[PDB]
Amino acid sequence: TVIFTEEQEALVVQSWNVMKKNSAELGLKLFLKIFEIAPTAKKMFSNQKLKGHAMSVFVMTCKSAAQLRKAGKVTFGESSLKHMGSVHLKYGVVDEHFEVTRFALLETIKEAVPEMWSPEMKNAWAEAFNHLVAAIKAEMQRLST
Ligand code: HEM
Repeated sequence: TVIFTEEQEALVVQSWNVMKKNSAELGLKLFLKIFEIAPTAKKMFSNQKLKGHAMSVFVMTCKSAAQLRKAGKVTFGESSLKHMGSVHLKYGVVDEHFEVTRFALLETIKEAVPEMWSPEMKNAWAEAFNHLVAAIKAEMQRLST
């Protein structure tokens, strides 16, 4: 497991509560940053699907932070992990795409809540994001065999 503190969860929960006021705009900013860095990713999404996908990234990472605090591990149901993993595989999503998305997510948060930004805030989001991404792949691995 990992030790993910009440303070770390509160950073994620509290910044998301502030950013939620502008969730549609923030979702667009996230994808604008992703597509600025790696425009080739735009082809995967050839917009209401972009809106839903950005919201999934934010809300699913938030829920991963809550599960890390509560359980030391990500506890998403297997059908949800299996869906994300199969869809990502189908579309050719590889590690670099997750890495660019993480980078863009953290930049987006930093600009959305400059008054809360700090190394601790960055690391709390990043840890929750990384554990969700790893959890999808561990579920896809349980099914590769
Ligand atoms: C932790 C990070 C991510 C989470 C939580 C996440 C979540 C999701 C979910 C819930 C879906 C299903 C949408 C549906 O069934 O309609 C989905 C689909 C998809 N994801 Fe992700 N995703 C992540 C990362 C990525 C990344 C890094 C890429 C590529 C840069 C990507 C590209 C796609 C595409 C192309 C689809 C299918 C089209 C769409 O639903 O818009 N995803 N993702």
